[PDB]
Amino acid sequence: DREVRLQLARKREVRLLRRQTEVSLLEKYPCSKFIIAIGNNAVAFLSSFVMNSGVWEEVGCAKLWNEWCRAFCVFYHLKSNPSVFLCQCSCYVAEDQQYQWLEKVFGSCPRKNMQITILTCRHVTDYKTSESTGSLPSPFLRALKTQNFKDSACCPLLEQPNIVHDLPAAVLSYCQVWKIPAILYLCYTDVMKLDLITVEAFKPILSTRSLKGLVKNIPQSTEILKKLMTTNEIQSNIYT
Amino acid sequence: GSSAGFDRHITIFSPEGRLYQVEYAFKAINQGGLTSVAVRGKDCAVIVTQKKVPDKLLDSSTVTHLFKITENIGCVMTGMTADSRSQVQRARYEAANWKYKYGYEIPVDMLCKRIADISQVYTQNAEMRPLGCCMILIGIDEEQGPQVYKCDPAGYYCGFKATAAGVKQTESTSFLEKKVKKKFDWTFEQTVETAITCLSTVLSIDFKPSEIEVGVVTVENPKFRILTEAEIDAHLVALAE
Amino acid sequence: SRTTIFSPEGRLYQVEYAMEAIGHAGTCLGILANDGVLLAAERRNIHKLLDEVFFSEKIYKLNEDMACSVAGITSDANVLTNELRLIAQRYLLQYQEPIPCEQLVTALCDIKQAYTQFGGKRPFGVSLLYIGWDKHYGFQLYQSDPSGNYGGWKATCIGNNSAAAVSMLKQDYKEGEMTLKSALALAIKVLNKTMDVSKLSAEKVEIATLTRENGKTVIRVLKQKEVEQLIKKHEEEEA
Amino acid sequence: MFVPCGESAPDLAGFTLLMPAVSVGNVGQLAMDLIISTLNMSKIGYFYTDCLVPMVGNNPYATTEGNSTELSINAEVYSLPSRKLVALQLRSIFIKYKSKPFCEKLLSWVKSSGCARVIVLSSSHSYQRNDLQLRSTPFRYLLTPSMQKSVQNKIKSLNWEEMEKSRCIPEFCIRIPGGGITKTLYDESCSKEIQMAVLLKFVSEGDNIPDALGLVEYLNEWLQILKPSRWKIPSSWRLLFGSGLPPALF
Amino acid sequence: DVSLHNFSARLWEQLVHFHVMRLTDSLFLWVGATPHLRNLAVAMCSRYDSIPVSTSLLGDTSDTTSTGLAQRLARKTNKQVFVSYNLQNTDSNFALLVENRIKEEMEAFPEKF
Amino acid sequence: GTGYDLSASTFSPDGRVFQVEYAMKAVENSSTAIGIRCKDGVVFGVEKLVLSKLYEEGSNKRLFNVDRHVGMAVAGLLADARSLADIAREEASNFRSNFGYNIPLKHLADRVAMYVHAYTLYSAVRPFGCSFMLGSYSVNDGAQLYMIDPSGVSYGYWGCAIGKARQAAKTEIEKLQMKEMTCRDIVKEVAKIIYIVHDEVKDKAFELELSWVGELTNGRHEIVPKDIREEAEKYAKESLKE
Amino acid sequence: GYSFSLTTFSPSGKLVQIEYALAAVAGGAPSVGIKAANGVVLATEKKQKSILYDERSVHKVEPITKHIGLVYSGMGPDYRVLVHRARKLAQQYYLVYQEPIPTAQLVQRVASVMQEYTQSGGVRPFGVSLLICGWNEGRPYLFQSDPSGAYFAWKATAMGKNYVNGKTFLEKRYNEDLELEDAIHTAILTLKESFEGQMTEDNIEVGICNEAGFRRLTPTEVKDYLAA
Amino acid sequence: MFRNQYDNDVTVWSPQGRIHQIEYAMEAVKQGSATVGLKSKTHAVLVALKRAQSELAAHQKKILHVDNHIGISIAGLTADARLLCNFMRQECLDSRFVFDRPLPVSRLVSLIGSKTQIPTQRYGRRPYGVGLLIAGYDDMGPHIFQTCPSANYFDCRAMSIGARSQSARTYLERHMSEFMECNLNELVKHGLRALRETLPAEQDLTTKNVSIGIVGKDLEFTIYDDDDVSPFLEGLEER
Amino acid sequence: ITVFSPDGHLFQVEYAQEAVKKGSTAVGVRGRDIVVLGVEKKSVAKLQDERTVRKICALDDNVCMAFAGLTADARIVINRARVECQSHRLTVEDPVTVEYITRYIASLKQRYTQSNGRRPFGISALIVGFDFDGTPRLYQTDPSGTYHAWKANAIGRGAKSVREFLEKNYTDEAIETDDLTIKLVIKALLEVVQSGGKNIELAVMRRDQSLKILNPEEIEKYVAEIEKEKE
Repeated sequence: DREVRLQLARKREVRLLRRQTEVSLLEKYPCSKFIIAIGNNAVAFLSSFVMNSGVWEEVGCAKLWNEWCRAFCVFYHLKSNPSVFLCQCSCYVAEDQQYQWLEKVFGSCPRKNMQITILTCRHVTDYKTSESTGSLPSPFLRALKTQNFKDSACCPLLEQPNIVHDLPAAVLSYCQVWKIPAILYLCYTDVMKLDLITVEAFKPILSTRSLKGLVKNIPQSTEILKKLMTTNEIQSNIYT
Repeated sequence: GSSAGFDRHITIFSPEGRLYQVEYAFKAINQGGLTSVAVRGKDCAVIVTQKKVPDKLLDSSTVTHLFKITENIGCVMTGMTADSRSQVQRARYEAANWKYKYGYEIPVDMLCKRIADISQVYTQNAEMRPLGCCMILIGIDEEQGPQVYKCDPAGYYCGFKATAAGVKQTESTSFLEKKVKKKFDWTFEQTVETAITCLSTVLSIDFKPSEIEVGVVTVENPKFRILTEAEIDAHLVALAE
Repeated sequence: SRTTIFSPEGRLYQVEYAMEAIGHAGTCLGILANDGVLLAAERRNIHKLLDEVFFSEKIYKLNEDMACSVAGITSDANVLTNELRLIAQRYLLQYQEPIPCEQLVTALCDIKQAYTQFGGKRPFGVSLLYIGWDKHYGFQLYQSDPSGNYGGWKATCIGNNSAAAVSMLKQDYKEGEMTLKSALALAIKVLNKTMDVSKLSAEKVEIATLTRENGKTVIRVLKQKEVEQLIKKHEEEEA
Repeated sequence: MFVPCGESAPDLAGFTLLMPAVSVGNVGQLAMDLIISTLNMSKIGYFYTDCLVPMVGNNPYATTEGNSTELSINAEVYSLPSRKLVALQLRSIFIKYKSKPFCEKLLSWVKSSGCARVIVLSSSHSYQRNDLQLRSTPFRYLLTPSMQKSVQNKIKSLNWEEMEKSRCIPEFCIRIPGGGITKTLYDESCSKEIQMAVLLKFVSEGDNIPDALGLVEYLNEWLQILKPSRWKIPSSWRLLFGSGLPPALF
Repeated sequence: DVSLHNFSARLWEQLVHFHVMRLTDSLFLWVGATPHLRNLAVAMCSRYDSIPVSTSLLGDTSDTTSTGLAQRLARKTNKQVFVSYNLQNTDSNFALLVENRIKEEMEAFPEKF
Repeated sequence: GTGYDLSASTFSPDGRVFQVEYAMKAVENSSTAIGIRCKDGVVFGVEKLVLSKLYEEGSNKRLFNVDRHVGMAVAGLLADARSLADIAREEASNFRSNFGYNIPLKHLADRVAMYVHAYTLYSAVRPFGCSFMLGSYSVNDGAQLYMIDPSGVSYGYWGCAIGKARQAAKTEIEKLQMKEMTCRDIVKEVAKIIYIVHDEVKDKAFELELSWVGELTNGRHEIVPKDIREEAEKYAKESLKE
Repeated sequence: GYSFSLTTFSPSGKLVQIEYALAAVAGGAPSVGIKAANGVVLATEKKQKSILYDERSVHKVEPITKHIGLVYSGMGPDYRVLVHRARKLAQQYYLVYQEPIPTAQLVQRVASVMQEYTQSGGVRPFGVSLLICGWNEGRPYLFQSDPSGAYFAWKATAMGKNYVNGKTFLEKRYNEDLELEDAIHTAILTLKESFEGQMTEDNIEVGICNEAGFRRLTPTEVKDYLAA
Repeated sequence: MFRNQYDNDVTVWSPQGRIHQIEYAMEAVKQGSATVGLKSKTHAVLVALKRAQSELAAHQKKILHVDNHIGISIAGLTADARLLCNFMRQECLDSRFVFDRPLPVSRLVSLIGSKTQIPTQRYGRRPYGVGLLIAGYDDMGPHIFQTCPSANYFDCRAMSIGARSQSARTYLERHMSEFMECNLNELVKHGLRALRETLPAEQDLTTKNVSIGIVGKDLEFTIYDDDDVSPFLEGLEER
Repeated sequence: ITVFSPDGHLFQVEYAQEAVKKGSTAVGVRGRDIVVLGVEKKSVAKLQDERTVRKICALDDNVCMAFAGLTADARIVINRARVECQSHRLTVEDPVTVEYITRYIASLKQRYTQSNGRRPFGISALIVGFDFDGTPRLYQTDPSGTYHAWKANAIGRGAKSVREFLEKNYTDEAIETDDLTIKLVIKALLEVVQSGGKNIELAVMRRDQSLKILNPEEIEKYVAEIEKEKE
């Protein structure tokens, strides 16, 4: 009964496993630009563009488990200057484990200097709009800045009635509460699978200061790399 | 569905042993907005109801509440028009079945009994809802003469001599009982005037030949007839004098 | 709604609800004896104006060889005992040999479990004790559960349970070295123990003795002076 | 877990909190947001707890363009120091087995800060009592013994209907199935003897805007919030039931 | 040719009826007091499985009565056996009696299965 | 009426079934359709809101022909409209075959009303989301126009509208006097009303879909000739302008 | 429709549906029956609320195959349905066994119908309680079929309003055996004890049963008994 | 917020007069792969985009053959697609078998709509979640019919449905006049250009991910596989 | 019941698995010329005969089975299996094969777990016996309906622990003769429950014999010598 529930709680809870091989990541090394990539498309765009020049040494991975997705939560740092950090999180973090993930990443001793740039993709249906969802552009994107970000967003902000939940919202709430500059980019795309249109829509972000100097241009190298991950796991027979 | 609530599920009894869906069906009958009366005289049975026509584009002729099930049996309807028409059609089917099987005309008592059985079916099975309408049957019986029977969605079919149904049902019933206690001859003109004046005084409005519709069945002519506006106007003049 | 849905821990529901309903449904008792398996019940309320046209209340006769007592819902108990009689007569029509007790209780528990398995019906929440001599084995007593499986409880009590007293009275005589008189004495003692309100008073409890005399199962119900002396034995027990 | 918006950590000494509850639909939260918008209660802090699923969005009460571009976390608190009025605002669904920690944390917060009276707007199920809800008014109240006797006599003069005291396992313990959080929160407050009152309403799932209006009118009648067109609805009360008509459907 | 040997037997007490359609080897058997085609299963000897392969054509899948009877009859005879057991509950012992009932007829009338 | 608006077999405390009302208001969601019962015959007019140029002219047609004599103008969900059109076709054909002569409009009207009411009765099936105007003219029966509200009412109208602009359309129609004139002018009048009720700001564009049945077309429901439709549209545009 | 059972066991184990049905039965006109030595009577109150109501149309008593007779307290459409079902059962039994249906089996059949209607989904328990009559073997019968399906043999019992007071009155009045022509007097006095006014000839109905069977008698016949 | 209460079933009306389940079905078509349908005065070309994955894993046969003059392409659930294709084949075959006449496309679409309307009305069902682009050639001439997951259908000059089909719709709307007065090769090239604009900038029309079905004045509906699409790909400009 | 979990687990079958886990430990060994079953017992039976609580039964003479979980569904499945065995013996007139009845039970469980109108059986039938040619058998079905042949299986309370212990212990040297198989089964049961004695419900079936419910006196003496061997 209670013991079984306790065993499940451990199974669901996030466990931080170091990649270099109970101290939190930011507690171990401070960061200056921690980039969060949520979802397959976000991490794909990160790998294509940002993780093109530099060592990007693996520092940690927040392995976890949930009924939906067990993928990976590997964290990276440039290793040319460890000041800048990164995170490619593809595994879905459940609601009961998002705050555990936040504790593992930051804990209780933040630096209050990181420009937390969050990369995530949502579905068009989530976008609360006056008109029908079919009229919206397929890959359009939105941004959610915090109080002390002060850096102009490259895209229009979200409308009032629209909201965001789950892990990106968790990190943004943590940043807002502790006064950490940040911005949450929403790439509202009709296709949630790996499609290069979604990353093409993610492109405008590398132009702005957020994640600006990390990419060493080279569109040809990135564009060729984008075609690499276009090949993915075989889909089912549900849709044709 | 699994509607646990007593107020939104017919089958489940209320904690005080009441069927809230039946009460809400009665409230629907009230929501119909109209009122109807029926009086059993010593020579005939009457049914008087108001015909309020929204606007003028609607054809006044089409909108009606006086229906005939069997050529001798009349009816007046109160409640939602769709439910009223459905119950009228079911009563017509029952009358046809009775005529085909038994071979003679369906008595009013038995017709109301059958309709009450159907209402019991509706109010017992959770699948469907009680029909939001009250039907009053009138007709001439070879043994009891004029007969007035009111069937209701609950499944209550007791016969009446003078009865009413609608939004003003309570006041109409009070006035009708007051008239009944006098116990006069109850002639054709007398009973028709009683019904029409009951409706007029409960609604506190003056009646016009086109504002109301009247149907009557009499011993002399067992066939049910809906009085034309000319006869209603003549009766209104009779009340005036 | 979810009348046939497994619980997360495997505790099928509505059958614990049947269990509780049985628990707060009186106190039916039955003890097996070598001379003849015994049964007992709790005649709730005086019921002065009630007429005992039926054989007895909560003690329904199953043909000539078996009798049963119930401690659950009265309507469900009535329906299930009617089905019991129907099945027993069915087997009698099939073969001259009357239905063995085990087979009939198995059939009834199969009906109960089928209700517990196929949706569309609330489980039959009645717990039954069957007495009766059988050509196979001998005198037998079975404890039925409204959720299914029966038992071979030689001594049992449903409703207010309190099986400690019945065990202390049954194992007292080696559980097999008893007599009928000892069976009535122990049954009265345990009923008095369970009957916290005052004590068993004649018409407050109804018992039936099922013994085979001269090769014939006599199902005799004790009442009036028969129960009057039983509580007199309770007075004897008090001393 | 109160985190000030700035750095002054404004003290809530001698204040009255206005918390909503996760009731049938969103009656309590809707009413709380409605009164917040009407009274123009400025944000003062951020109650960051680990009990609600995180969510973010722009300022629900946009008003000015500058105020429109803000951030609204799952748990934020606004206050109006003019009337010594503070008000928490719940806008999130709860995580499993986390509501009671919220109760304890907020009870400690109110006890330490000095917020005297906590008003808990909520709503219970429509059927509620044994047909008594259909016969009597939906509105009720449930005030802890620690509530100031002045407020108690004010309520008595208002001639309201007290909680039905629904029968529960021992025998008549107040049960509020619709609110859920309301029962445990009330018990925690009673243990802490913190002045608070639960203002609920027997309603059912669906559109609950009229229920919110009724509840805010109840609160106005008690504490004269506005004036015992009327309430300025938030800009958040938009696109709350649909996302446009698909042209092909019709 | 198809010999339509229709017969009835007072199985237990209820006068359960029977139907036969010989065809050539695809025997068809129906069982039930009431004239209803509730269930139906076809079974015939299979060279790939010791138990003749059978599938519940139509009716409740949680019956495993028509299919079992079809398998046993297909093992007894050769080729297909379209069993259509249509008893409501009949517990399970009664089904054994019917299996006995049909068995006796096959001995009495081997041609009129 | 929260809690009582999820099933068509549940009565609200007030005493109304909310599913039927939601069906009527979903009918309101669609564009307005107008029918007129003049002395000569019955004239229909529907604001066929064009969605995209890709759809070929005539697609998503709203004016169905149940039979040679009986037509139909619909609103609300078009799928339910087509299903009801098929049902009415079947009923009319059945009567024409069994009895041998064309169905009186009243019989079709009350039969389809009974069918839709039956659908509204039960919790499993949902009420039809479409309201239609069964209109027809016969040399003996006369010009008849019946609207079938999803509730199941069969009311004979001299003129009525159904859709988003139903109220304004009804006001304009009652300003018009629909008695003792040829349909030749009724087509122009109904086009005029459709033009007034149309909202260009909200509805980007629309197509005039006019059909009529009467002595001019020998009691047959046929789409108005292109020339007459063009003349009516020109008159409506001239009236709307200034 | 709604095949899944709607009467569901409560966590504690009580069937609230049957309890509400019993409450509805209690909220009904008193109906008292006596199992006297020479017959069984079923005097019930056919209360005309207004002069408009005509008792000559509807009756609260209904004989079954002569010997049997029934009354009710609550609802009444349910009573009519149950009367129809019981009459159909009596016809089937008589035509298939070539003998009138004995009382106990009719009670069992109606109780089984009640149990099915409270057990099967898609339907509600009948909100009525039936008092059987009968002259089986030449003795009275006073089985009281509760809405659940529990029928108990009685000698003096009321079921409608103030049924507890009526039961106490019968206990303090009813003789061990009594006799016909006095059971009606006792029942009328019980109704008086549990009436809201005065009784006319047609304000109450008597279901006296004898060798012939359960007879409704006539308003004039009962009126004679009221004067005595 | 409120729509969550009125979208669980298909038989519930929202307070906004909407049935969200039909909207979700209408989005199920978008969940499928993109397809393009356009016609000329003499031909009806049906161009479909096969999933750009390893065709070894699954041969995505979007374009299906219904009759000698009717063929359809799948956008959405495969089970509903198969059921609808089988139904259409039954009706066409029955027409040609009994009346010995080709079934008109419009009649077939009307039957499809009538069949697909029933699930929307009935409880416990769901609308057929697939969008068909019916390219047929009856007596009247070429016909491209759009069948939405709702029973509503549209007679369309040029259409494209599926994922990211808005670009194809824009292209088709920009060149309707050319489509009307084009021959076989030019019309096929126009459809292929629409599909390419559906595809991202980097991806191009390969033989692996393109399938086309053409029905014409004297041409039966023929599905051209990867090897048979190269002739149209050749001569088509990359830009 | 008919819905899958996000990971692809039917809830009803997992709940039935939990119910089985709460059941007694049905332990069997596939010995040559001898098949031994063993089920943990809750003792008790202070006023109840052991006849009615016999978890190990005999489906005909050449098959005997034990279960772990709820006993009502176990009783009904046992009744159905024995009825099928008798029907086969009647019509086909051959001894029913262990494979045949095991597949029948597995199919029944599959049928009951598929339809949503009925819940799955909350037991796991461990079936043993000898075929026509005398080959020892050992099978174990599941609520899902997956029948699997085993060398020496153990399912019930702490199924995994007893299973791995027996796998470590099970060897052809331990399967030789029949006393050794009895020792193996008793050792597994004692590993499950330390009390032993009455809790050890032991049943043995030989090649050409019927199911013999080994007497408690025989069970305890084997336990004593097993203890002696350990010392």
